[PDB]
Amino acid sequence: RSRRVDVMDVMNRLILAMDLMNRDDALRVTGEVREYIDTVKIGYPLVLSEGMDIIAEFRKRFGCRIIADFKVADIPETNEKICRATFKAGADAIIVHGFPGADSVRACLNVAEEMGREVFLLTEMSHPGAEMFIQGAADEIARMGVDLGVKNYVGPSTRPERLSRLREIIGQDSFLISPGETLRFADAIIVGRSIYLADNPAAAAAGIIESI
Amino acid sequence: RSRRVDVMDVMNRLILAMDLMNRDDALRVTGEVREYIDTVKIGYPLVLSEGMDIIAEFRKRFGCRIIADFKVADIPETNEKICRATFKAGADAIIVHGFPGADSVRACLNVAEEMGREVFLLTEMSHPGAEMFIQGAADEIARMGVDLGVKNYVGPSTRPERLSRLREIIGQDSFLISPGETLRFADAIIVGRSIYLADNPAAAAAGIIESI
Repeated sequence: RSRRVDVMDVMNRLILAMDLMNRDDALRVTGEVREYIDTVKIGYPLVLSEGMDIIAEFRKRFGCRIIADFKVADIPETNEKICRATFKAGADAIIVHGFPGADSVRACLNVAEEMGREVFLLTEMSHPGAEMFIQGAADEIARMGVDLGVKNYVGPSTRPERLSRLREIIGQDSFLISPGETLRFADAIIVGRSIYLADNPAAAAAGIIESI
Repeated sequence: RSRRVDVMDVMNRLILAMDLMNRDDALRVTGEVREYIDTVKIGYPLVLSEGMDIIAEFRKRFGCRIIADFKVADIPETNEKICRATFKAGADAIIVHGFPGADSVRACLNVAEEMGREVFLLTEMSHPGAEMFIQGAADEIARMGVDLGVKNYVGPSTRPERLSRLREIIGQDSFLISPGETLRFADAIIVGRSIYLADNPAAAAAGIIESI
């Protein structure tokens, strides 16, 4: 897929899921692979353990974009506050669940529009438990996002036919990232453990990129 | 929209954004779609890589109009020199930023008037970062252009309501081009990747035109 001008440009189409919970380790390993990526996804284990100031620290030390994987899933008023605090801390984007409904998603979109940031809608998950309720709601959640003008989506990380289906629903221009061919549908892939748990993180990242 | 006599006539209302950086590839692909367009937009990657002589080469080999997308954004005296060098190299028009203010725009208008060429004012951009400062200044930049007699404008490439708003500010006769319905407000559309990265550039261009 060619890059679209109106959505984020992710270097090498590779997003590092920096899931380590210790600040020293997270910054050290990210430093080891800084030449391979310019976009890093950070979640709650690291931020709750080390403080939200870690977001700005990554942006300054590496010049990277930060996507806050906070899977926002509260009522509208609370979602608004979570997004505002996250963007105030410097996050370029935030990942939000769609199962709590349209008004909960809209609350996040309102803050992102006000602050000049982005919202990613999580349309589906791939852990086994996702089959109970998430899988059956995925197409409807993706359509809800499209209907509200969402332009960034996070999709499944195990089944290709699921990607083409999500791509079909969201259209050819919206931005789609997928954890884990894939780049024929998704605009970027997210890789974590395969890189940060590797004996040689740099080698792991370089291997993945050359393959891309 | 009907054509206005006092502004440029773009064949098929389609401008090719020839963004390839290699002279051979740029000339080859443009040759493949020459029957579909008579106006080509060239930017700095190609010109810096191959030399400004490439502008006259396009005009002679294809008989096309060249719009230099140089997003001129310097002080008045320097803008004057950039425009003069660009027009001396044969460009029919040049694209200029409005954020540096009125005197910077006027400097470009003076050289275009002297040399019988045209200035396009870039009123807004559509990449995500444009939300930080460009989006909030767009209406004021467009009004500044109108106030100085600018007759050619480059607008957003993602939101229709933005086009009608720009069209409202600039009036019904000025020339408006838009990257990427749209032709109800803009006089011509600019297409790049969808054509030059296509497996069959000619097919891509013909498809876009028949749709127009």
